[PDB]
Amino acid sequence: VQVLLTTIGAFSAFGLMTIAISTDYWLYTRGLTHSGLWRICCLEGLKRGVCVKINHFAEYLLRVVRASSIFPILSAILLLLGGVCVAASRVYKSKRNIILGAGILFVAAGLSNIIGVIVYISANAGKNHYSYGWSFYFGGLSFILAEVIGVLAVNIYIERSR
Amino acid sequence: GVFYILIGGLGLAMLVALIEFCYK
Amino acid sequence: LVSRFSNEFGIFNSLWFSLGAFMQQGCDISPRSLSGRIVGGVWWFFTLIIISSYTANLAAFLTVERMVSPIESAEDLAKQTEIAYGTLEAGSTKEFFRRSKIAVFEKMWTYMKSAEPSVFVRTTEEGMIR
Amino acid sequence: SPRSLSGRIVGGVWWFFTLIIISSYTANLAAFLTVERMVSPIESAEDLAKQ
Amino acid sequence: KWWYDKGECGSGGGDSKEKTSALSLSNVAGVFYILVGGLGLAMLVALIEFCYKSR
Amino acid sequence: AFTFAAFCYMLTLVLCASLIFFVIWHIIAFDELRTDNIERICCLLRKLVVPEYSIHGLFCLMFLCAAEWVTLGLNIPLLFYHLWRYFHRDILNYCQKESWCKLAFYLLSFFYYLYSMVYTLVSF
Amino acid sequence: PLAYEIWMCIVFAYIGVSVVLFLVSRFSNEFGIFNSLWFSLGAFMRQGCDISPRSLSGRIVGGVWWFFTLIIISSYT
Amino acid sequence: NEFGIFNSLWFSLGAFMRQGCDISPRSLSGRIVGGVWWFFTLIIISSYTANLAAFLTVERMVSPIESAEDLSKQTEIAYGTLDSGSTKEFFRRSKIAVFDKMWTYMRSAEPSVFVRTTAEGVARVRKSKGKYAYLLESTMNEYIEQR
Ligand SMILES: O=c1[nH]c2cc(C(F)(F)F)c(N3CCOCC3)cc2n(CP(=O)(O)O)c1=O
Ligand SMILES: Oc1nc2ccc(-c3c(Cl)cccc3OC(F)(F)F)cc2[nH]1
Ligand SMILES: CCCCCCCCCCCCCC
Ligand SMILES: CCCCCCCCCCCCCC
Ligand SMILES: CCCCCCCCCCCCCC
Ligand SMILES: CCCCCCCCCCCC
Ligand SMILES: CCCCCCCCCCCC
Ligand SMILES: CCCCCCCCCCCC
Ligand SMILES: CCCCCCCCCCCC
Ligand SMILES: CCCCCCCCCC
Ligand SMILES: CCCCCCCC
Ligand SMILES: CCCCCCCC
Ligand SMILES: CCCCCCCC
Ligand SMILES: CCCCCCC
Ligand SMILES: CCCCCCC
Repeated sequence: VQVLLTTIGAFSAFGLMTIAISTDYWLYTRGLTHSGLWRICCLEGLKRGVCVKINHFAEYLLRVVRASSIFPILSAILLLLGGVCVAASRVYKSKRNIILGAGILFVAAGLSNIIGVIVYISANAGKNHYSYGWSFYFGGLSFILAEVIGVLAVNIYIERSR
Repeated sequence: GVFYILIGGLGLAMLVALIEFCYK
Repeated sequence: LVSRFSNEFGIFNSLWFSLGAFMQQGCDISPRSLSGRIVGGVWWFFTLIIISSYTANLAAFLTVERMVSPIESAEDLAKQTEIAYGTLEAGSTKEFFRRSKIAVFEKMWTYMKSAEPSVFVRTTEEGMIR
Repeated sequence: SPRSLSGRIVGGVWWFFTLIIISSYTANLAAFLTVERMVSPIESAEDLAKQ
Repeated sequence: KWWYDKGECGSGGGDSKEKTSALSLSNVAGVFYILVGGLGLAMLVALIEFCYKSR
Repeated sequence: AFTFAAFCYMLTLVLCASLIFFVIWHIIAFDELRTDNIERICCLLRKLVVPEYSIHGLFCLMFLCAAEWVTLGLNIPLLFYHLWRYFHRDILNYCQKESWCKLAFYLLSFFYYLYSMVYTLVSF
Repeated sequence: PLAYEIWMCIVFAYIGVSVVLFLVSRFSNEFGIFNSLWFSLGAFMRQGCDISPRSLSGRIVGGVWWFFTLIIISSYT
Repeated sequence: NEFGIFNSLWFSLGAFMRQGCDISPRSLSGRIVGGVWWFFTLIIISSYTANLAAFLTVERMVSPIESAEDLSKQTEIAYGTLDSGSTKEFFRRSKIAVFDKMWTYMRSAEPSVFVRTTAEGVARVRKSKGKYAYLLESTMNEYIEQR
């Protein structure tokens, strides 16, 4: 039962996190122009449809991380590396040690996912009422489902050893 | 707000106790 | 994940211990390993900083709220520039302010003489609703 | 921890005493640093005339 | 009269000192970064201890 | 608004619900004895009756400090019945009628706190 | 620092939390009517609690009451 | 009572963070250290909370500079003057060392710190947050400040 709830969760967390970083509908500011991750597409900006890329230019280390969004992407890279580790349960089975290697990547992506928001909120503010769009809440599901998949992958490793 | 949170927590705990008692 | 490599630190007791550590109330259980103790200490530092900052910010909010002074005298209204004060467009008040040779009223007259918004209203009811 | 009933009363009253003392000490020390930081030396003639 | 009286700004009005801004994550992230770093270091030292105990 | 009596009516809803389970567990114990080990059926009844009477003692104490004397009158006769049992410490047909009224009384007064509390919160 | 209407609400909430914890620990750790008053008193005064609730429905009362005494004390200071 | 080099560290960390300690020292010479460390951490945390509350309550923003002889030593803020006028001619033929250093810095400065008109000067002053300073007459300075 739990052996199948992990492979379906890896493809439901990686395929869901790659969408949150793709569509630029994270933040809604004010004309009302919806924001994004790498570029914002303006609306009601003296033009019908305009979408231009943002220009970000020892505090310079935070600007490059916000521009080169590696933390919200590194979590997706670890989700696919852990998604193929649990896929190694059929081929080259009876190892009882490759499942533990997936429980580390499933939680290491959650640490790099919460960080990708701290560098995004601190750089956002750095009156004007701004809200979070539906595309920003998708990334939140990429962290909750990253912990349920991190508790279900290690629990199997404990049962296999016991 | 903290009093509302306290009351809600007490109600949820009573409901969970009911569920765990009816579980047996 | 750390305290279950292969103790009493499952998935249900870990949440309880971390919640007790965040509230600075403590629990009967404690991490026995080294990395678990590191996690506990880092979480303790984080929650201590958070609670101290929250208490300090609440105290500052309450102190700033208690240290307020409403505008009562004309000298307080002349110094305070956040509220724009105006009078009738054509009345006795404007004629009195135009011929008031008092330092308290002269600054008010020079302030009301040059202003981007409307500092003079024709009808007293319009000024009232404004 | 006190196991008896009256022993728990001693601990309970002592806990209430040390809570008020520590809270009053922290609140008073915050008032000392705030009043000390909110000081203004006499610089202009208008400040000297009022003071 | 011609320089200070005919001024555009007042010291009393500018020094409002009311409605201080609520604390945001802009200055609290310093502790979240340290928390995440400590979690990572703890996971790393746990993995190292496990690898050493296995050998 | 927010009054001390409004908060007292909120704690009753959480506490009176627990008193409902006691009178419900009582009719189940009497139903088992009617069908028919006998010590476990009555000794447990002695253990459940004490908290039921002590919890209601708070209902008569919370409203006393809440100045809601219009509600206290609806709970004083209930506390007076506990004094009769505390003083003296067939019977099956008598105790059965003495327990069905508890379920109805602990439920009709339960809806009062569900409505009298609203009569103070939203009435700001 | 706290109005007299709050002090009357804290005592009845303290006893109210205590009696609920005793009822939760009854349907099933002793947590009697006496130990629950001691645990709630040790949790309100920021002191180290002697024991912790074992069941989930008992842990909810402990964590919620811990958040209550944290906000009240921080607001009082 | 073990209280090794690890358990002692854990107990001290639990005592510093106001958390519940796992065990207590058995001997008197350990209880003394425990109580002293408890008092120390209590005083430290109380002082930290008091200072953090005093910070957010009132603010005291000080200027990064106070005179001309101070900015000539830090050399962190690029200050500019008028292109041709009284200030440039005064800084050119200056016998004092401070103004001579200021002039020899303003001469070989990239980009050009000299400004044609005073309007562009005050515009650059308002634009640059803390990396520009203009040297004009005191009367015009006070007038611009009062505008
Ligand atoms: O003799 C006069 N008698 C006035 C009597 C009144 C009042 F009785 F209070 F109505 C007022 N108002 C007070 C405030 O503005 C609206 C009406 C103004 C008067 N004026 C000034 P004017 O109306 O500008 O000529 C006179 O010169
Ligand atoms: O890639 C991403 N990982 C995420 C993790 C959490 C959230 C989030 C949610 Cl789900 C609700 C409310 C605030 C949130 O973010 C916060 F920082 F807490 F403000 C968004 C995320 N996006
Ligand atoms: C529980 C132990 C926490 C230790 C945290 C150490 C943080 C060090 C930060 C150094 C910042 C230096 C800025 C100049
Ligand atoms: C640990 C429990 C302490 C209880 C202290 C109660 C003090 C009551 C004081 C009442 C003062 C009334 C003034 C009008
Ligand atoms: C929220 C309260 C739910 C109560 C459900 C009770 C179900 C009882 C089922 C057995 C009844 C036996 C009657 C003799
Ligand atoms: C950035 C270029 C590709 C944009 C793709 C948008 C896909 C939206 C899918 C919405 C699903 C709810
Ligand atoms: C400015 C160019 C942006 C390109 C973004 C590519 C994102 C690829 C994500 C792949 C995740 C597996
Ligand atoms: C099992 C208990 C989980 C924590 C519930 C209470 C947490 C403190 C109050 C939070 C209110 C938002
Ligand atoms: C046995 C230990 C007695 C208490 C000694 C330390 C008390 C805290 C510091 C008091 C300094 C005056
Ligand atoms: C949404 C499916 C994945 C899209 C990206 C594919 C790889 C692109 C590499 C530049
Ligand atoms: C075995 C079930 C574990 C569930 C963990 C949930 C964490 C949010
Ligand atoms: C488990 C024993 C409960 C006793 C309650 C007494 C109330 C005064
Ligand atoms: C009782 C054992 C002490 C070990 C000390 C190690 C210091 C690095
Ligand atoms: C998935 C692991 C569940 C552990 C439960 C411990 C009570
Ligand atoms: C008995 C309930 C256990 C829940 C474990 C996951 C929170």
